[PDB]
Amino acid sequence: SFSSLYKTFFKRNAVFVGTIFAGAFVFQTVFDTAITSWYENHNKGKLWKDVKARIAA
Amino acid sequence: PQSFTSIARIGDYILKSPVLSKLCVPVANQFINLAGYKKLGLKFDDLIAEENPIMQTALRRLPEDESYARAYRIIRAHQTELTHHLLPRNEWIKAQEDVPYLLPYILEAEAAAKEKDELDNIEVSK
Amino acid sequence: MTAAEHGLHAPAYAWSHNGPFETFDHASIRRGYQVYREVCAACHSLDRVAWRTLVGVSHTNEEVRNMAEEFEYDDEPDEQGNPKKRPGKLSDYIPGPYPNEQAARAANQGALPPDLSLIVKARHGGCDYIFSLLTGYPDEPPAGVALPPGSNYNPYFPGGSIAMARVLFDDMVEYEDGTPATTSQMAKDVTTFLNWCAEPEHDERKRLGLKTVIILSSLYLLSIWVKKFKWAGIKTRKFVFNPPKPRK
Amino acid sequence: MAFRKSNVYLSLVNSYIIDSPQPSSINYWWNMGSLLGLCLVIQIVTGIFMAMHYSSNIELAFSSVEHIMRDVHNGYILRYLHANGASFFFMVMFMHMAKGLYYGSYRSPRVTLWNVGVIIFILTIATAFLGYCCVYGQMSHWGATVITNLFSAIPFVGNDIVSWLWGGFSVSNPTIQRFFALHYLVPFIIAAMVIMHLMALHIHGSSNPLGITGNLDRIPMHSYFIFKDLVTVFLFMLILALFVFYSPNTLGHPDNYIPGNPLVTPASIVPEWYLLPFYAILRSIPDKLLGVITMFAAILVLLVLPFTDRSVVRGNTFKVLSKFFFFIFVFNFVLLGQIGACHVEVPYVLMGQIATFIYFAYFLIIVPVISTIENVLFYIGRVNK
Amino acid sequence: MAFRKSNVYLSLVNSYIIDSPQPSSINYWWNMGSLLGLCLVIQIVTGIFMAMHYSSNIELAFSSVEHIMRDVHNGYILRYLHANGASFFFMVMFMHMAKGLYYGSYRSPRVTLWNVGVIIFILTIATAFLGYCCVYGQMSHWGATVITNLFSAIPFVGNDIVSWLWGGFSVSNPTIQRFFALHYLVPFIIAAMVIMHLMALHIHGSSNPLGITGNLDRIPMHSYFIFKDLVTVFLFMLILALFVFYSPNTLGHPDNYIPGNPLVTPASIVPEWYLLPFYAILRSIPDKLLGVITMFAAILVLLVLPFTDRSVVRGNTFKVLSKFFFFIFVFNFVLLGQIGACHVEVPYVLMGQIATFIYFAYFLIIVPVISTIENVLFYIGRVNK
Amino acid sequence: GPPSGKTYMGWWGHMGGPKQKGITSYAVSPYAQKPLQGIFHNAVFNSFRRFKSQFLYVLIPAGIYWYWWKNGNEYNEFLYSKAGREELERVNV
Amino acid sequence: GPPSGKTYMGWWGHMGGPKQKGITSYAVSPYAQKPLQGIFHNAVFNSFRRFKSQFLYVLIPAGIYWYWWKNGNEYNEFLYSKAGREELERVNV
Ligand code: HEM
Ligand code: HEM
Ligand code: HEM
Ligand code: HEM
Ligand SMILES: COc1c(O)c(C)c(C/C=C(\C)CC/C=C(\C)CC/C=C(\C)CC/C=C(/C)CC/C=C(\C)CCC=C(C)C)c(O)c1OC
Repeated sequence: SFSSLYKTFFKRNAVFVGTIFAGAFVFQTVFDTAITSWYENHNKGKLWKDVKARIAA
Repeated sequence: PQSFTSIARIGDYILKSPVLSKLCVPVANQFINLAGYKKLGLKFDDLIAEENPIMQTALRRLPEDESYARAYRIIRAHQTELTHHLLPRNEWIKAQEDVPYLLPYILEAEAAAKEKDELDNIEVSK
Repeated sequence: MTAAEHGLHAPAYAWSHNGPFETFDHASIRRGYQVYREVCAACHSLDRVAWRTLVGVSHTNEEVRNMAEEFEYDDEPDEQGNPKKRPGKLSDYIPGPYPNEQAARAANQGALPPDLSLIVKARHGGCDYIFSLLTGYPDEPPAGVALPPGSNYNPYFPGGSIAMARVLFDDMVEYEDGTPATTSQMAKDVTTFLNWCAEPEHDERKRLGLKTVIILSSLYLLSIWVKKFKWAGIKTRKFVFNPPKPRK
Repeated sequence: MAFRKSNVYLSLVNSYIIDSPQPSSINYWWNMGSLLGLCLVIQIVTGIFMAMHYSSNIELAFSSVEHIMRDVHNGYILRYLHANGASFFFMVMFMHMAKGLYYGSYRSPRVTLWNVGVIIFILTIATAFLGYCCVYGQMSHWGATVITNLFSAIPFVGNDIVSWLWGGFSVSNPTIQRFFALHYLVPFIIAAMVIMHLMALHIHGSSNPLGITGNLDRIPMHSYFIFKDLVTVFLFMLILALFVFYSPNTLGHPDNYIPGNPLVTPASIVPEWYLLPFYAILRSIPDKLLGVITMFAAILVLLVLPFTDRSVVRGNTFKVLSKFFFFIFVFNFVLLGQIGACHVEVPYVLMGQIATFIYFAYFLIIVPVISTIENVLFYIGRVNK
Repeated sequence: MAFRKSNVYLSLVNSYIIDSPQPSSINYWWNMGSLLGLCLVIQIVTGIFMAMHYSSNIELAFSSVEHIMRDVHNGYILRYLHANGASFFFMVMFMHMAKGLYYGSYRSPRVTLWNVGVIIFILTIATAFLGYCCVYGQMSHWGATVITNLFSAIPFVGNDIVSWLWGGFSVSNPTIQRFFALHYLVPFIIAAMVIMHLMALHIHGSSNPLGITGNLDRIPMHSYFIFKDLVTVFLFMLILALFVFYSPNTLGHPDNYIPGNPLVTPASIVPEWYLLPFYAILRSIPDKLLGVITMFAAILVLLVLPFTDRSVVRGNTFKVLSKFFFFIFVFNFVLLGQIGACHVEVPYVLMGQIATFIYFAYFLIIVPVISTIENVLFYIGRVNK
Repeated sequence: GPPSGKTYMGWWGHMGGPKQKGITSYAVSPYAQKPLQGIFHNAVFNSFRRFKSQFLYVLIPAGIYWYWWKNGNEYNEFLYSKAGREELERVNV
Repeated sequence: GPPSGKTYMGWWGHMGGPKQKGITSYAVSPYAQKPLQGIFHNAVFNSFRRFKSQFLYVLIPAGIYWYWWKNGNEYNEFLYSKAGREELERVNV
């Protein structure tokens, strides 16, 4: 639905910068957590997180 | 930097001798063909650099039509190289029409410049 | 440039921690330190790592202390100026067993024992090279080769003469369970440990590198697109010549 | 009149950045040079942030670097970035010079630019050597001793000048303190020289890759070329990240990570990758004075490349023999570096000596004779009678 | 056309040293500005040759100063010249300021110049404090502690920023290391700002002492004013020699020569003489945030001087009341400094408060009302009806 | 500013190049152009033709020096392989 | 070159000052006259005239602040001189 509504949403430069900054914030957060999750579960038995659980008895 | 007086002398000496001409004309033709500038749309009367003041005097002597045509060819070459393509095989500069139009306007001024640089250091004579 | 003076070129072992997306197998650093402390003992130094960085990487919180109170560090004097020894704390380095330098050259029967804290980052190749040195000793000295007394042979050391023997035998560590009596195991543990101690920043470095490479790849492709975009206003302009009227 | 051309502090930036009529046919190498400058500035910034946490003694210099690489929040990134940014700086420096040689930029209009550039080159080599001495590793100390003893070749004043610059009979506290202070100072002089390079450049603009006059059409820097520099620097940043994270120790050697010890020397003493060509020619000619003079000769030859080439047609896009010889020259350079890195043995000495001969000959004699052949062939082929 | 005005590297120097039509009626104050420039350059040079032999660790910073004092051949001259040239530089900069304020150079056509200059002023104050910390004597440590803690007056989050700038919870290796590195960095930024200062100056010449148009006649730069600079710089050299040889420890205070000891502090801790004026107003008003803001407010109230001096007649060469008030203000300034130096007791709190009041009052309200009275008197005197 | 020397390039409006007439440059504007008009045909075909047209100029030098380096290396390790008394001493010494 | 903003001072020849006619200047060259003319007479006489002209502008402020400084010093001295139990307390607060 790329009608004139998005052009009017992009017309104001200040709201453009506000939106780009908010997107940067949310992107930073979600991208960082996703990358950490992928890096972590990719190594079962390697990282300290589960090693300390295993040594726990 | 190297004057065209020496180049013209060497060229006339090579061309006058018949056996050396038969030896060097075919290699010259094949060289200028592989040179890679006929296709993209350049006459050799433009490739010569334009920093020496003698070149400025040479261009200032050109008639209007040749200067305009040279401008068109050089800008078109700029654009075509920017595109990374080559021109279509219809406007490739044909071999028989690579006429020298600018060489005399270099030599005519080069002779004057040489004799100017010489005549200052004249002697009292006898 | 003979082969004897240069030593065997290092092989291409299939490491466990190698690879662009792999961390350490530091379920074994926990025992690599154990075997290192057992067998290296009072020979090599390792005097560049602080007991506040083996916590949360190989040891949980309190074991590091529970061995730190087994050393001495010679801290500030009392009211009478007599220097005092107190048990170690959590922010103090491991003591190199040989006091300053001289006992080292008095006990090794030879040259200085090189510092292990950065050794495997400071040799050609190196990730495998330490493994090759540790396992490369032939069980019988080579025949028909001169060798000075005391030093033992090496087909991997450049020059083929090492001042240290091969104390890497079997059934002499016994970490916690059934695993030792395989000298390859102790060699693997110690090399992983030393590769960690050369840079206690492997995991974080790899993660940050992955993040940066993803961000940069995306940014680079976007830049390609934008260059194709706003440069397209001139990469397609067309010129048409007209012969000007010949009048002057 | 627009404010972009009224305020002087901004009029300058306009004339050099916002609006400057670059030529239309520019290829990626000019952006390569701009990327080079930006590499310089990021190197300077991270160097300052490095030095804020660096000691300067000789018993407490290695400890400082291990401290900055291991025991400071987000530190090792700084140290690897400085090192590999320097290495990439030398890569791009050599690339910029090679472009200059190839496309006819060194010719008459910008001889001053060429001179300032080669001055920047020798300055940069000095800076890199100074910094490489600042670490005081194992081989770095030997390199410092060798270079500070190079000047002993000069007759009469051979022991006084070294005793002055070296500040002592042996490498000790004054030597390293002096080296570090100079290593800090001289990059700012490089920045001043960069400003001079820009001023000498803008007087006549850049050159066409075709070797043709660029006074016909032009397009401004910003909104056209700023994006090109942006894309090429994104490529550089990603490759530098690949090095600084995935494989850190590939553009160097694993000997700097060794405490300084003036008792033993490594099996092979080698400079960093960007000096091997200027090290092979030292083992080439076995006269001390000859080597010391021939290094600066290898630079002065770059100085004297102008008014040596005498083809009336600029550039080497349209001269097959000339460009083929240029390629054999660049492979000569890489072979020279490689033959330097390998040891001095029976075939290698002949290899290196022949390499030096053909290298200096290409600069001196190959270029003029080939140029004259090219000019005469062009003159005779297109003319008939 | 003359080679002096053709080559770019020399066409630049021509328009700034060889051909710059200064006004006819120059007096010694602009020669004094040239003196200031030369003081800066000698400070930079001797600083380089100082850091050539200076360590950086906290435990080996004082020992480094004694080492530069004696154990280096002809070195005490370097250290004393550095310190006393810095103090003389600050005095001459203050006199440059007072000149500028008196003669009305801050009139509108040079507001950019004046703003850039006051930026150099604040930068230079920062540099002086940084170096004085670099010494790390006894009271310099407390001065660093207080001035770092100054930022804790920031509302809400104030402890995090000070702990960040202060390298931890104690004055230790990162503190002095960063302070010294920044001190060694900043004067080059000063050099950049002063080349901007020259750029901004050249747009519209220099003001007449008469406060009137100087476009009528001017005399060439070189061979006339170069010697007016030479005489004053020779005076500077001789007075600096007098203060560096016969009377070394007068301008500074004899307290720096103590090892750092964060356990005992003397009851008499004062800044060096050129920071007393602001220290007085800081200790004057009885608040933390008020003082912290009012220092930079003194700088800002300096800033506000243009578009406030509403005299249609430039300068204070023909206004008896205005020049009398300027003299009361400069004597105010020196009184402020001296009372800051003296201890605070019963008869001094009121003295200092009144001093600050008249100071800021002169900046804000004294100039406009007095100027308006002068203008209206000038109109009324020479008009009939 | 003081007058400066003669220069072959100026600023906008006084480029100083030869005066031209009859040239008529066009444009299309970047928004209504669909940037990647040719993105696979142009890529593959132009890349391969350009690689073909400038192939020898790097093959010949690289091959020459690779052959040279291989010969040098093979002779070097032939020297230090059961030949240090008969072949080494006749050239090295 | 790139044109810049308007400036209130040109260079030689186009200096920008008001045009004038009839003004005549002179000179006698440095070598044809004694460098030190007046040296003492002008020194003493002009020095005293100048010092007389502006004496009060520096005399008055200095006197005022000297009077303040003297009064402050004397009161401070009196404060801590056998008066710390009968005058210091009643004014310190
Ligand atoms: C700090 C290092 C340097 C910087 C920052 C620098 C900067 C620049 C810049 C900005 C350009 C314009 C386009 C480009 O970016 O390439 C340029 C061009 C050029 N530089 Fe440099 N340069 C440096 C080093 C050198 C050196 C060492 C030389 C030569 C020895 C040199 C010679 C040239 C030449 C010949 C051009 C030609 C441009 C043309 O022909 O179109 N530069 N440089
Ligand atoms: C001007 C600011 C700079 C500072 C403060 C600085 C500081 C430093 C420091 C502290 C080191 C490491 C010291 C050591 O290892 O003991 C270093 C290394 C180095 N610097 Fe710089 N540097 C600066 C600029 C530059 C520049 C401009 C270059 C080159 C373009 C450069 C090239 C190097 C190199 C090659 C090393 C390698 C040695 C090592 O890896 O540490 N530096 N620098
Ligand atoms: C390193 C610092 C500085 C340098 C090198 C410098 C240099 C100069 C120079 C060369 C001049 C020309 C006349 C003269 O020499 O005095 C000048 C004039 C001037 N400077 Fe500075 N200056 C510096 C700092 C400042 C500061 C901090 C200010 C003001 C906040 C300032 C304000 C002025 C003014 C107002 C003039 C006016 C000249 C006129 O009106 O006749 N300067 N300066
Ligand atoms: C105009 C700018 C500068 C000023 C006003 C300045 C001022 C000072 C002052 C007041 C000190 C204290 C020294 C003392 O207590 O005796 C000092 C110390 C020092 N400055 Fe600077 N400085 C300046 C620029 C520089 C530069 C550019 C360098 C180095 C290149 C430098 C290096 C030093 C060093 C090494 C010390 C050591 C402390 C000492 O030994 O006492 N300074 N500076
Ligand atoms: C031992 O084995 C070797 C080896 O054989 C070789 C060749 C090299 C290669 C080394 C070199 C080629 C050395 C080159 C280094 C230099 C030439 C640097 C020499 C030092 C300087 C030139 C100091 C420069 C410092 C300055 C302050 C310059 C002075 C500045 C001036 C005059 C400008 C003044 C400023 C103004 C504004 C006027 C090695 O590194 C090496 O070790 C592995």
